[PDB]
Amino acid sequence: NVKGNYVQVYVMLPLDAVSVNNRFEKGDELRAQLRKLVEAGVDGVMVDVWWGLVEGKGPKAYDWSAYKQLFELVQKAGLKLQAIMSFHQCGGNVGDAVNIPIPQWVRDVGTRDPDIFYTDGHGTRNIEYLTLGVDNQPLFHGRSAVQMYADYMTSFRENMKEFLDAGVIVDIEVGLGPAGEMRYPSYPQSHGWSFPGIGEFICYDKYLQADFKAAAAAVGHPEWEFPNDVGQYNDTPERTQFFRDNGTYLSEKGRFFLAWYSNNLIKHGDRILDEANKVFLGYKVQLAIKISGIHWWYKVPSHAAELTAGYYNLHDRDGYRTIARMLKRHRASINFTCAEMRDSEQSSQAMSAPEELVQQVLSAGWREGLNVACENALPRYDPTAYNTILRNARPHGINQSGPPEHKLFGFTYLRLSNQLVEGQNYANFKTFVDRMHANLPRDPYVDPMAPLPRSGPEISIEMILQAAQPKLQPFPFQEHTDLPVG
Ligand SMILES: C[C@H]1O[C@H](O[C@H]2[C@H](O)[C@@H](O)[C@@H](O[C@H]3[C@H](O)[C@@H](O)[C@H](O)O[C@@H]3CO)O[C@@H]2CO)[C@H](O)[C@@H](O)[C@@H]1N[C@H]1C=C(CO)[C@@H](O)[C@H](O)[C@H]1O
Repeated sequence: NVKGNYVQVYVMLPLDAVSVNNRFEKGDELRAQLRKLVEAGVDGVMVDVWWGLVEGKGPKAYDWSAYKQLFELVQKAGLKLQAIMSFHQCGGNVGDAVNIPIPQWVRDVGTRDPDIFYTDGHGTRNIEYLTLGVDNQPLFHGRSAVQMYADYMTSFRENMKEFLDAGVIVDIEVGLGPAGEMRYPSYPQSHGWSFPGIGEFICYDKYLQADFKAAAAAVGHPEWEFPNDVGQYNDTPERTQFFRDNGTYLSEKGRFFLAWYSNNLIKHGDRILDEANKVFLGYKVQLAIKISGIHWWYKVPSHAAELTAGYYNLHDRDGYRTIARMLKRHRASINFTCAEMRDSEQSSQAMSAPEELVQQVLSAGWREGLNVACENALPRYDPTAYNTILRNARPHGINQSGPPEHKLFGFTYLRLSNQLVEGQNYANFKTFVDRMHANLPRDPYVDPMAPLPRSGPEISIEMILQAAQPKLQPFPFQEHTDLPVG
């Protein structure tokens, strides 16, 4: 009896599932594509629910018409649905086809207060998301950013109640930064960064500067400032005194700054998840966050790119198990990425270890008792990619007589297109879904959700940080799946 081995597979819809004009205009094409996904046994789909589309008119002027039409189509296809609360810009990089900013009336606040945006040491404003520094600042016609997020989720719940009650919507992923990820915009690809640069610390908005000054004063160092030996976006670690081997990241001041920077991200997630949990209390849904997969520089001591993204991860400090501990009271899950990547596929100069990073994040989640899901980072259609995902989905392989010791709660494939559902690409994908399901048919009843309970007691940052050390080895992962595509 191998049923406990089944891993659900979701497919991300196109970024244009709803048009840039907040109209549902590609229903027939989507219906035809969904027939191919149903033919393949897919459990469900996932979609960005764009803040800039729905609350684009003005404050509280929510227009759910297009999303309700999409959700009805998905329901009528017999598929489940994962919904992302997408509080960020879609696109805006060179060559991006689908471009959806956050609401214009929100951005208008930035004309008199440009510090609503994450800002780098050059002064450059990132306009994709509101700084965590304004989470609780009532700058937006009397509302704070957290209040806008809570109010959007409340309207979503009210409008989409029928889909919740029908068991269509099964997961709410709460966007927490650029690209919906709980991170800083430290690698701005169309604006001065190229892979595999170390990135930069994006903490120069006036709200975050004042927060650092207060934190530094509370520990008797009012004179401390952000590190000034950190180089720039496209440096490598040895170009800098901060990130080099034996560099100033190790110093008392460096540790204080890196803790402050990464803790603020953790506090940002905790406060927004608390509000999301209040909204969805009693509904049979999973709440999730998305952690970005910063695999470059993972092999060097400073983990420089993780540091600048906000993940304070070192040989002897688990910067993901802290995040996981924060999620525990919410019963929130981690949605990770890079599940398709092998280390051998990465360039040598990137000092990149996606396999080890995946193992670390999955192991951290599992040690805190969380559900963990994953995505692929980059487009892949080939058997090797599917077999790498399969390894990560069941790291110990098939248990012949019950549930395995560890397994992903789900996998979401990025992303549906016409190219996926034809030819050899489609053949490879269908076989992948079979293998993820342990060669069983689709189970519409799998992984039922209890009504969401209220978050447990708020725990302090000090309590969260107990998870950082000692750093533990990951659980053992097989080198290759025992159930390959063939
Ligand atoms: C930002 C991004 O940087 C790196 O990705 C590289 C690829 O390694 C490189 O091969 C090339 O990718 C192209 C790909 O090969 C091709 O098949 C596809 O059709 O087009 C791709 C784009 O040109 O270029 C990219 C970009 O330099 C890393 O290897 C990626 O892991 C990395 N992704 C980031 C970004 C985000 C968004 O916040 C996270 O979701 C993700 O986890 C993170 O790793």
